[PDB]
Amino acid sequence: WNLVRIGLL
Amino acid sequence: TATFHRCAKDPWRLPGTYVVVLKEETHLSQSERTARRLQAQAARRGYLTKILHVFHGLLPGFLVKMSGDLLELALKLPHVDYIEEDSSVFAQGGSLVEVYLLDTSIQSDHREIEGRVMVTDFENVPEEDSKCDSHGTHLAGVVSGRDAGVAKGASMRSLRVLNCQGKGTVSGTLIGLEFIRKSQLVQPVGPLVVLLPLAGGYSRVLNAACQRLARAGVVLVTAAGNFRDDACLYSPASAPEVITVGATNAQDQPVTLGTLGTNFGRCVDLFAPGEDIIGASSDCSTCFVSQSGTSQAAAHVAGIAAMMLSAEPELTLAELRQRLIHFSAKDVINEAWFPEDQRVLTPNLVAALPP
Amino acid sequence: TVFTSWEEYLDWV
Ligand SMILES: [Ca+2]
Repeated sequence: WNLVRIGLL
Repeated sequence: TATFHRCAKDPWRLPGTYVVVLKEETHLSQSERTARRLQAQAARRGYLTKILHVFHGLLPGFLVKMSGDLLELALKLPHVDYIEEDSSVFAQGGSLVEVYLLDTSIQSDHREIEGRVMVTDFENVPEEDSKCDSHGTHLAGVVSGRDAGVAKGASMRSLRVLNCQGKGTVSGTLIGLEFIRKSQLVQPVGPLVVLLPLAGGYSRVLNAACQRLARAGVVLVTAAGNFRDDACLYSPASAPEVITVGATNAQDQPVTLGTLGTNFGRCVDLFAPGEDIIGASSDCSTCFVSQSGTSQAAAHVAGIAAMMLSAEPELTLAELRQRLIHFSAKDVINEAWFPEDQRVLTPNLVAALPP
Repeated sequence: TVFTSWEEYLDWV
């Protein structure tokens, strides 16, 4: 969820 | 005149060891002369003393093991600025940039971070009162991990300042910070990001060292702390020119950690994901585990900053700060979790990469 | 819960 949250996907 | 300081969290104090900080322009020879003076004046009064370390590079001064009886004497020494009793700290793209990690030992051959992490020979940890390297290894993976990292192109250097239980000292952390600056002067490279995923009580000396390092052009990212409290009461969280990171969860809630949770307040710069963070587990070379804490949140921000600095290597610290804020999600955090008077003081920002 | 591979974590979540 975190990598999506920071906009990495 | 010279002042004495000791940790306000009494159980975190480490009596018998003192950081004597000399005035700003004092050079190494004087610092050594002042240390030898102290020993001689102490000996004259029947007291044994040991100089454990002489600082130069950021802070002039020295680390001394001696009876606190000698403090009034030591405070009259030439060039003394202040003296601080040692105390405990606790565990809480990117290719032009080096990310320093000061933490526990790490498992450098973990497949997630193998070859991107260089273990320096620096170690300064207090004796204890797979597991030794859980904390560092997970955080290395959050920064640069192949499958779960924020900044996969970033190279890391690791220093060991926390023991197998995640406990270090302020003095050990100072020596680690000095070691980073020394290495840089010896062999300059690109922009440096220093990750400090640890916290103790407010420390004048630790904040000063961090402040000098920042003024010298190095970027410092720290954990806000996991005490569900005002981050200004903890160090290095409270050092102003550091980037201090609180933790949020998938529901945009500040993170609860047992009965405590993320710190908050005016010393927090922003928040980042810090609950349920999958990352390298040092149990095995391919193992992963989920962890929580402001350490993990700080590690996210160190990764974003490494990517940002690689894209724009000339950014000053203030400019990097503006970018981190500009690119954050705004006003998504549940402010009602914070104490009432802290809601306005606590920036409602969750860090994000630039698209 | 420790996963022994990235793919084991992916199947779990
Ligand atoms: Ca700050």
